[PDB]
Amino acid sequence: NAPLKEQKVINTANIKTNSKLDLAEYENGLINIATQQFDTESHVLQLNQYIPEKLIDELVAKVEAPVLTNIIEQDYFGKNELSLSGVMIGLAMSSSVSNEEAMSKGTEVAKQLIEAINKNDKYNKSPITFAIFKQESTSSLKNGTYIASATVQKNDTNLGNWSTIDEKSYSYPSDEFTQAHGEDNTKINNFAKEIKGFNGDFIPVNAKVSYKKDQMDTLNMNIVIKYNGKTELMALTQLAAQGMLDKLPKDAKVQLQIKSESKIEAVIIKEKNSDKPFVSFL
Amino acid sequence: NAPLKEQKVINTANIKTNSKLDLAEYENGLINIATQQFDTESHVLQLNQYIPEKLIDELVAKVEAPVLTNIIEQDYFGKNELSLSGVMIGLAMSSSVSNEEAMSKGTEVAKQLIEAINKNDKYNKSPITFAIFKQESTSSLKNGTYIASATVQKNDTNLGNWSTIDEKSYSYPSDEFTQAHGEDNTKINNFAKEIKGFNGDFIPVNAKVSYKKDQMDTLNMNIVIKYNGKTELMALTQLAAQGMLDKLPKDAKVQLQIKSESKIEAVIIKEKNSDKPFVSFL
Repeated sequence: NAPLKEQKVINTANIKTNSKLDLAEYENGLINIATQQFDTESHVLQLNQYIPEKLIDELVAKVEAPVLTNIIEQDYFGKNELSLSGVMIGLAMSSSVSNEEAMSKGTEVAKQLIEAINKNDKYNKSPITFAIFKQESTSSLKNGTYIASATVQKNDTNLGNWSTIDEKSYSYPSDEFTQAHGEDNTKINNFAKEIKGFNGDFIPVNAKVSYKKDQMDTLNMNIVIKYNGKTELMALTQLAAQGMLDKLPKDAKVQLQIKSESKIEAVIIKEKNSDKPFVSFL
Repeated sequence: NAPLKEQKVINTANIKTNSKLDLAEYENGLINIATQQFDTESHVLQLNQYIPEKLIDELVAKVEAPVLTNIIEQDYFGKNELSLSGVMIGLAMSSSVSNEEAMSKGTEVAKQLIEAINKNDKYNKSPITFAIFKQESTSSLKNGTYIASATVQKNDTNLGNWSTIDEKSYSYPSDEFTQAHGEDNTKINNFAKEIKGFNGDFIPVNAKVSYKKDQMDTLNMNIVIKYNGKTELMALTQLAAQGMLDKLPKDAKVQLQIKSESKIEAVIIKEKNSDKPFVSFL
């Protein structure tokens, strides 16, 4: 008999709201926020130590018309000898609500958790950081993402301001991006040179490129071309798909929308770590 | 209006059977099987082109006591000009059944899909490969995994033998492993040297190491030590956790069970691509 997974996810609220779990993003994004807040280097990570299961059930699974769809708890222990340093809580917010309604629900939910985490006598009054995971819906190609964090100070109970997720973003091409991340800019330039094959004619590529902890996180590219049927557009999606694998960091989320005549005609997606990109047509 | 995700996952059968989705593994594992079967290099990947949604609903969501919990369809197009080369179908099998009951259900389900995929006139009679994703349950630390594949030949309908997933496995330490993967063996040796810090005394590490397409896939390690309380075991989990990050490939699943006195006392897990490992105690 081996110790059990102490962090379980509910699927009910996701069904009711047609929201993707996106577990990888929901877990990992929260780990990233932790490393922002302190030098996580040393700490040992444990899951779900202080919030009662019945309470999570209460707040997630027993609501007829839910907005909150999950709660995950990440507890970090560091040092005179290993004890608790901070708690991170990922609150999953449904695809149907706005970012503001997500924040509103966020405040409500967090007050209740602060209250409960403090009644647990094992808890050493460490800072608590709530982060909002804004979910995308089951028919959307985009992944859910973290949109705000708020923290409670050590030995306190009042929740801080909702704060932006540390993320620097860039436009491509831009002088700013080029000086900030030359070698990556060169990679995208190389990418663009691959699709040029679709008779040597240059094809302008536009992009938003965001970074978390200085490495490329997500790369959203757009191209606008003239529609010559599906056959042509297929050949182009293969040239582009391959070029994402050959030229772009595998640990980044890459998206390419192919537009024409005020329409998105195809989208290529290589998710955070995906062995191979997939194509969807309009 | 952007094209939609055409591959949606059901959560109902997973609820009923207390089974983890493990979406990353379920998708990516199937991509890996594809690359085994052909030089996927060129091909363009599209999702869910031939199986009707209503049929998936029928086979997954309408069964009172399900064994099959999802069906995903991956369609590969390659070349005189881009058309279909092969279909890959991942069948999700519940945590409660045995591998044999999974295969049994597998055969049943596949016959029905072969029948349906052939009625779709757009389908060019390409080979179809069914693979079984054997799910772990919601309270298990292990990830679901692919356990068998069976293929239907081009222009045919009869299902082939269930076949092992191409995966070479090794024991550590062993002479075999050392000659097959020296540099990786050195990495594990380095890992072991890190936990030696827990006063310079050697600690034997045992492992199973599996590979898919020649790179380390999963690394299951065991150590058996003497129990000196939780405080000591914590310090050791931090030394080990850090050592997984410092010394072991991030694109591998790493697990370390710490045993003592015929008991698994703690388990450290760094999932396929995890920013940081987590610890569970008995």
